[PDB]
Amino acid sequence: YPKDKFEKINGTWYYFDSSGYMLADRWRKHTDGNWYWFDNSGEMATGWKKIADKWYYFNEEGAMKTGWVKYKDTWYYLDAKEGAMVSNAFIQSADGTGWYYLKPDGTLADRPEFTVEPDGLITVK
Amino acid sequence: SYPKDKFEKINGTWYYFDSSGYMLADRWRKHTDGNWYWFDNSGEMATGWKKIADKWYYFNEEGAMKTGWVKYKDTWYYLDAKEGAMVSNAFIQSADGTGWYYLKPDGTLADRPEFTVEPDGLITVK
Ligand SMILES: C[C@@H]1COc2c(N3CCN(C)CC3)c(F)cc3c(=O)c(C(=O)O)cn1c23
Repeated sequence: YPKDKFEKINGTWYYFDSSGYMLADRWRKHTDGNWYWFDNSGEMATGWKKIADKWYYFNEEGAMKTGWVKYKDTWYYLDAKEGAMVSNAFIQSADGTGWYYLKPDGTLADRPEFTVEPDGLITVK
Repeated sequence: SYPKDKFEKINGTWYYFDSSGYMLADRWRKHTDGNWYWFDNSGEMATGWKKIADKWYYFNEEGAMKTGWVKYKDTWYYLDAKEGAMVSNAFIQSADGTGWYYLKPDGTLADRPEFTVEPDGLITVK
């Protein structure tokens, strides 16, 4: 029935490339510049979804988010470029004044603690 | 016979002429030795530290660009693993994932990096 467009079936959204085949386990750069993903059943991704070992975050419209994003009073940072969540890493502040540290589980360290070894190796908790 | 396919040492500095005899100038070159080289506007081969297109690089006495950690004048620096460009004002992971190393804006390693943490969690490194 559908073709080359988002299609809502039984309360769920799917996408049918310009040939009548619904995308399953497939990313797609929509005509709106946003990125969408469809799981094995063709369903449009919504919310935090893990795809190929990398975590992503889609809003309620199914559009992938990038950059800082708040999720239940806690921040995360999805690669401004690729969208994949960053973890155990330092992200430079917007005004290049400093850095924010993302714990190994994606969450922002509101209060990161450092300890410097004699050679300068920085360990964070 | 004009020079072709070789590094030519002309009274003083080093140069390189490709197979058609062109003198490489203001451009890189990946030699048959797996090394990258760079030449002046005058085609002189690069030695030591060179700033090329707003990025720093380090070549050995022989012109070969270096990558990774290099100690220069008793202080450590970190050249990109592939790119080779000198990293600065950034944190590099140690080879064993244990922690990190901070490279100052001037490229040098930080012995005693000083930390400051804002209320929201913003980190400042002196
Ligand atoms: C595709 C590549 C790879 O290598 C290059 C380089 N560099 C090669 C050396 N590395 C360390 C930095 C990139 C460059 F600076 C400019 C050009 C460049 O200008 C060019 C071109 O065709 O015009 C082609 N090449 C170029």
